Amino acid sequence: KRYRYSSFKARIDDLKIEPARNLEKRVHDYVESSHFLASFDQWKEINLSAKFTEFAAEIEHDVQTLPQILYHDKKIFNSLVSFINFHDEFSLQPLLDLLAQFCHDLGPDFLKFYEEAIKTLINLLDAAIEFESSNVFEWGFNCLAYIFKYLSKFLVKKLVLTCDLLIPLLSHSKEYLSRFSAEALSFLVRKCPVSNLREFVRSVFEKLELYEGLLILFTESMTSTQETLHSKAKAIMSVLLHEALTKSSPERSVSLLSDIWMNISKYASIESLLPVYEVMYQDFNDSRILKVLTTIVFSEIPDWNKITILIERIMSQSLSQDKVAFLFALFIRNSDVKTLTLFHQKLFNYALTNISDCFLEFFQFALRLSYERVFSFFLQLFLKKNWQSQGKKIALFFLEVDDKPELQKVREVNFPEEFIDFFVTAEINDSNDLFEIAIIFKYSKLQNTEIIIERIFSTFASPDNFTKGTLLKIYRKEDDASLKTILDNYENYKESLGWNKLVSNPSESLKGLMSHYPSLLLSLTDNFMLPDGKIRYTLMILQGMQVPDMVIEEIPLTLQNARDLTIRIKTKTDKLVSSFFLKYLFGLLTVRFSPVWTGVFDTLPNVYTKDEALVWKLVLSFIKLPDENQNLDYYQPLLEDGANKVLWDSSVVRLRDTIDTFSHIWSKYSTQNTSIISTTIERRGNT
Amino acid sequence: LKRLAAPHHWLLDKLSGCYAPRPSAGPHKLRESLPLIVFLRNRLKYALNGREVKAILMQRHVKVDGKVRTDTTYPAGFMDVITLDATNENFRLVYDVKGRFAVHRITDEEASYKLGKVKKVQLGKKGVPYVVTHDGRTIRYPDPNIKVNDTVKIDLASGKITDFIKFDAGKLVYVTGGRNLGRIGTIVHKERHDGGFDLVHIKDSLDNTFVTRLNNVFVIGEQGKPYISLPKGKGIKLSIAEERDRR
Amino acid sequence: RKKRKFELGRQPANTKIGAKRIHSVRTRGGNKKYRALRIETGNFSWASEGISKKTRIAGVVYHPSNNELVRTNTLTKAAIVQIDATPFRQWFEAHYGQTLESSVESQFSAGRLYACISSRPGQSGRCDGYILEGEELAFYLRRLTAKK
Amino acid sequence: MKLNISYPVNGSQKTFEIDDEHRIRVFFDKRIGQEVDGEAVGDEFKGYVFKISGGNDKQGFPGAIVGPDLAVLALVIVKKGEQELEGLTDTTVPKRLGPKRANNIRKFFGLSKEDDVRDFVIRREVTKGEKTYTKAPKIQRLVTPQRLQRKRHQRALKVRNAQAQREAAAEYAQLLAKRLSE
RNA sequence: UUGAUGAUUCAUAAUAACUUUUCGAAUCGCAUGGCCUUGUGCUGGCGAUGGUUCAUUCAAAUUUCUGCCCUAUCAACUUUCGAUGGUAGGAUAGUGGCCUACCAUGGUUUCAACGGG
RNA sequence: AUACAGUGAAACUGCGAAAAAUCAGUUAUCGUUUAUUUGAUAGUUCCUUUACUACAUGGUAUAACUGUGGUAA
Repeated sequence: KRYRYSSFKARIDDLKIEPARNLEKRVHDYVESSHFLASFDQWKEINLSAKFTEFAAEIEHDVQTLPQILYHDKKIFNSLVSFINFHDEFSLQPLLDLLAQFCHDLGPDFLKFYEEAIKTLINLLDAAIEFESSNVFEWGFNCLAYIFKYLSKFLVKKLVLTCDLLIPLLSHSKEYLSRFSAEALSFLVRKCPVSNLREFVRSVFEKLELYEGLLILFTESMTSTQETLHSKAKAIMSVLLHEALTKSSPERSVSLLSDIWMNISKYASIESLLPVYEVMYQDFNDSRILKVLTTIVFSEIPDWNKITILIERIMSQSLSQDKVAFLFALFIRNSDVKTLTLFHQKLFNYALTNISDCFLEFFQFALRLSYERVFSFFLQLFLKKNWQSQGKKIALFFLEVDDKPELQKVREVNFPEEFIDFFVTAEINDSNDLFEIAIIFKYSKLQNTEIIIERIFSTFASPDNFTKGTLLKIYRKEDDASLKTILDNYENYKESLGWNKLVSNPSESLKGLMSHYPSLLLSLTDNFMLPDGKIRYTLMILQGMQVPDMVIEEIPLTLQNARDLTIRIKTKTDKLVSSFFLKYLFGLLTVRFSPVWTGVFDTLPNVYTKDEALVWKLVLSFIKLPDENQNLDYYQPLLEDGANKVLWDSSVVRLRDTIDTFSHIWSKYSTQNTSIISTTIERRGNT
Repeated sequence: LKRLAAPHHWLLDKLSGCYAPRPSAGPHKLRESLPLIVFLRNRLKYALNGREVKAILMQRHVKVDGKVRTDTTYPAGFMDVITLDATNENFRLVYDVKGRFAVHRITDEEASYKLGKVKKVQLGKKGVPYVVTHDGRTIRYPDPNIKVNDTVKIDLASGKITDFIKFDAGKLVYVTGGRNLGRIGTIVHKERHDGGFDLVHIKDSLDNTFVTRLNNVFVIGEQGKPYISLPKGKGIKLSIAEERDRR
Repeated sequence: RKKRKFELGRQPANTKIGAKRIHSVRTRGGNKKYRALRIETGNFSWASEGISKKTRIAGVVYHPSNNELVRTNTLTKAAIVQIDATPFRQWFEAHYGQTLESSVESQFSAGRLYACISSRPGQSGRCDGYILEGEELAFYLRRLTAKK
Repeated sequence: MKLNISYPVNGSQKTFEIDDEHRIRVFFDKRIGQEVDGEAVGDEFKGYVFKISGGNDKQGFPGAIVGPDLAVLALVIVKKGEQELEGLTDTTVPKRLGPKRANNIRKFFGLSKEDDVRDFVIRREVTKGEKTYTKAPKIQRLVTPQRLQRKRHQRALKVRNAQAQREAAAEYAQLLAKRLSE
C-alpha cells in the first residue's frame, strides 16, 4: 500500500531540511572543472520548463569555462534574479539549485550579490506561502542552506546583518516558516567562533520585546545533534547563552533559555547532558537563576543542585522560590537534602501555600514542619485539607488540633465574644479554623444560632456542629431552632456524637418529605440522618439507602424496580419516604435507566398519597429560582511566573499560579474561602 | 471488453496482447475519438505500459481543455487541447492527410482557446437560448445569429464564446471523417439537398473540387487566415508520386 | 434493459368507483407508473371558461367500446360520467353574476352533467375529465338518445 | 424439555428442564404470542405471563401449532412477580455499548439543550499491561464548527450561482438590444 | 415582436387545478484564513458523494428495404381460439390486434403462395 | 488529544455481476429507455409567527457484537 495522499501540513510537518543528512546527491560533486556547467547541463536535460529553457537560451553561451563564468558575473545573476522573481512553480527547482551551485562556484566574490539573493528568495517564500506546494520551499530552504554551507567561512562578522535580512522568515506569524528558517540559521550557529557567537546573541536578545519561538527553534536545532546526543557546540553554546543571560539581557531571556534547556533535556536525555550540566552549573555558580534551576529540576546532579540551592538560599537571606522548593521536593531523591530543605522552606515564607502545592503535586511525607509554620504564623489551606482526599485528611488530622493552641483559644474567646452577613462571614472565617480546636463552644454556637435567627452561615453553624449528653441536649436545642447538605452532615455528626424523642416527636416525616431535593448527595445524607435518628429514637429505608448511596445503570434499574416492588407489596413515615425517594429518582436526571425504571414502576401503587401534590410540585418547581450566597472585597494577583510558552512546564506553572491566586491575598483568600460551595440547585428543563 | 478490431486509425500494435482499449462515455463518439491510453502509450511514447499511463494521469500532470480529467479511458476526441504542464506542451490533436491523429505543439496563447462546430441551437428552459457543440459543451446565451453547422470559439477559461465564424459561401473550412479527410478551402459550389448528401465544395492550391457529407465538414475561418494551425504544410495531399518526381 | 419476448400480456386495472386505492407499478426506465384501483374522485374541468376542480365522480353512463363496462362502472379513457356540478356552478354564480349555454343551464338544475375522461387511470395514476360543450355536447345528447 | 427463557428487562436468559407431559399438552396448539402461565407450567417459579415466539426441534427448525419433537422451547418474560430465580431475574447483565448520537446521549443523560455535551461520553478501559488506554466512541450528528461552515458554504454557493446567472441573463439582454439596433 | 426542422399538436412560455408524492443537500476529507461588533460572533477555499431538467456519449429496442439450396407425379393456404383492416379502449419504457369490444371479409399466390429434406 | 482523528478484523451501506428462418448491410425513431462519462443546470419548504418558533441541524431499527440452545453433518 503506497500513494498515501498526504496533506500540505502533513508534507511540511514530515519535512525537515538538514542538507548534510540529505544523503547522497552526487549531481554536482562530479565536477567538469566548472561545477555550474555541471549542474546546469544536468538540469537542462532532466527538466524542461518554458522559462527555464528561455533562461538557458539567454545564458547558454556564457556558462562554460569558469573564467568566462567569473567575467560575466553580473548578467547571469541578473537573469537568474529576473527568472526567480518571475517564479513559475515548475521552474523553481533548477533556478534555486543553480543559485546554490553559483554561490558554491564563486565563493568570496558572491558577497556583492549575497544581500540581493536572500531577499529575492524571501519574496519567493512568501509567494510559496500563497502557492501552497511543499516542494517549492523544500527547494527554497535547501538552496538557502546551501548558500549558508558555502558562505559560512565568510559570514563571520555579518551574522547580525543576515539576521536583519532574515527577520521576515524567523518572525512571519506562520508557524513552519519559523522552524524552516531557524534550523538553517542553526546550522550557521554550528559555526563561527565563541566570541562572535556571544556578541551575536547579545545583539539579538534585543528583539524579544513569534520571535521567542523562532529563537527557541534556532537554539534547539543548533544544540541538538543527529540522534540521542547533543552536538559538539553544546558545551560552548550553553556557556554563551548563560553568559549573555544573567541580568545583561532582556526580561523573557530567562524564559527562552529555560525553554531551550527543557527541549534539550527532553531530546538528549541519556549521556550528553553530562557534558552540558557541568558547564551549566559552573557558569550558574556566579551570582533569575531560580528559573534555570526549576527548568533543570522539573524534567525528572542532586548533590550539586543541593549545594547551588544552599548558596542561593544563603544569598537570598543575606513565589518562584516556593515553586523551586516544591519542584526540588517533588523530584529529588536525597533524604538529608530534603530534611534540610524542610527547615529552609520553613525559614522561607508562604509555607501554607507551599504545602498545598506540594500536597497537590506529591503527598510524600513530613507534615511536622507545618506545625512550626503555624506556630510562627491559616484558613484556606486547612479548609482545603479538610475538604481534601482520604489520606490528605488523615494526614491533616495530625496538625488539625496541633496548630497554635494559644491562637485557637484566642479564636474561641473571640467567638464567645459574639457580635453577629459580614459578621457571619467573619464568624465562618474563625469557625473553619477553630473547628479543629465542647460544651462552651456548643452553647456559644447555640447563642449564635439564636442571634442569627445566609445559607452559608447556616453551613457555618453546621461546621461548628460537626466540630462538636450535653452535646445531645445542644443538638435538641438546634432541633428546636430547626448549606442544607452541610446541615444534614452536621446532623449525622450529632447523631454519631428518649427525652429528646419526647420533646421532638413530625421531624421524621418532615425530613422524609424534605429528602426529595435536586441533589442525590443531599438525599443520601438526609436518608443517613433519618436512619440515625430513627435508630437513636426500616428495611425498605435501608434498602433504599443502599440503592441510592452501564452495568451500574442496569443494576440500579433492577434495584429500584425491586425496592418499588417491595413498597408496592407493603408506616406513614415509610410511605412518605418511599414517595419522596421515588420522586428524587424520577428527578435525578442523570441516568435514563433509573429515570425510566422509576416512572415505569410508580404507576402500580396507590395514588393521592401526596402524589398529585408532588407531581404539581415537580411541574411548578421550574417557576422562579436563583441563588446569591455572599460577597467580599477585591485584591491583586498575577505574579510568580518563571515561564510562559513551552511544553507541560507551562501547564504546571498554570496550576501553581492558580493555587497561588486562590491563596493569594486577604480579599482573594476570603473570596476563595467563600468559594467552597455546597450541592447544586439545578436540574431544570426536564422535570 | 470487446476488442482486437479497433478503429484502425489508432494504429496499435497487433502483437500487444489480444484486446484494445474501450473508450468510455464522453464528449465524442466511439470511432472518431482517441483515448489517452492510445495517446500516451503508442502515439508519442511517453509511458511504456498502461498502468504507467494511469500513474501519469493520476498524478495530475495532464489536463484536457482546461481541467485535469484523471481517467485512462477518457475519449478526448477531435479539436481539443491537451496542456501538459510539465514539458510545456500543448498537444492539439488534429487530423492529417492520411486519416490519423496528427499532433501539434501549440503556443500557449492559442492553446488558451478551442473551437468546434455546433449541432443545434435550442430554447432550453424558462425561455433561455442555448447552443450545443460537437463535444457536448451545451453553453447558454449565444449571439442568436448562430446557425446550425457553424463554429464558435470557446474561451476555455470560462465557457463563454469569444467569436464565431458565420459560415456561408466562402470562408475557410476544415473537413473531418470520410475518404476526403484533411482538406481546406471552401470556394467552388455550395450544394443543399433535402436529407443530407451535400457539401460546400473545396478549392485548394490545385483547386480540387471535392465533396462529402455535410455532417463530415466544419469551418475554421477566413481564407489564408485560419484560427487553428495545421500540421506538415497545412495538409493538401498533392501526390506522393509527384513529390518523388519533384524532390 | 429492454429485451423482447414472443406473446404474453398482463392483468388490467379495470378500475371501479368507491374506496379509492392507488398501487404503484415498476416501469423500466423512469416514470414509475400508478394503477388506480376503484378510484372514487377525479379532476374535472370546464372547457370554455377553463376552471378545474376535484369532484366526486358519480358514475359512467356510456362507454363507446363495451357496454358491459357501464354495467360494472369501469373508469377508462373516453367515457361519459356524471359528477356533482356544484363547484362549477359556484364559480359560474361567483364570477359571472348570472346566479342560475342553454343546454348546460338546463343540466345545472337537473344536477349532474356529462364529461369525458382524458387520462388513462388504468396506467397513469389519476382521472381527469372535461365537461363536454358544443358539438361534442350535440353528439353526446344524440348518444343519450341512442341510450334511450 | 429444554426451555431457554429470556428476561429482557434485565437482558438475561437461562435454560430450565421441564417434566409435565400434560403441560406439554398445554404448549401444544398455541399461536405465536399466547398467554402461558408461569406457576401453571412451573413448580420452580410462580405467576407470570409468558408469550412464545418459536421453538427448535431436532436439527433446529424455525403452522403455528407446535409438534411433539419440540425439545427446545423459547420463552420471554412479560409480567414479572416477586421470585428471585438465580437464572432469570437475579442475573444482571450490562449494556455492551452506550449511546453514540448526540441527541441520544442527550436523552441518556438528560441534558438540557444548552450543554454542548462533549464530556458525558461513555468511556471504556483497556491496558496492555503497563500503559492505560481509555477510549471514547464518537459523537456524530453533533454540531462541530465544521458542519455549519459547510452549510454556510452551501448557502453562499447557491446565492453566488444565482448572482452569476442573473448577471449573464442581463448581458444577453444587452446583446439582444444591440442586435435589435443593428 | 420571436428558435429550429423538409415537416409538427416540436422546443418553450403563460393560463385554471389536481398532486397518497417528486426534487429544491440534516452528508464527507483536507487546511484553517480575512474581519471586529473578541463572541465559540460574522464570513471563507480546494472537491467526494447525492439530486431536478436538457444536451452529448455509449448500451438496448423495434422498424425500412437489397441479397441464399432442391422442388408443381409439392396449388391452394389461412379466418379455429382475430385470419386481414377500421374505430375506441386495455396496455407498454413503447408504435403496433400485442390483446379486448363493434363494424368490414379479407389477405398470400402459379412470377411458384403452401408443403417436403 | 475527556467526542473521534493515521492503522485496521468483521458487518451495514454504495456499485457491478443481464433454409427470407440466423444474418451482412441499409432507413428512421418528429414511435421508446437513455443507467455511467462529459457540459450547463435551483434563493420560493415556517409567517390564524409576540404569551417567537426543532436548523448551531430532529426520530427509529437493526447488523457486526454479547448471550441461550438445537444438530447427525
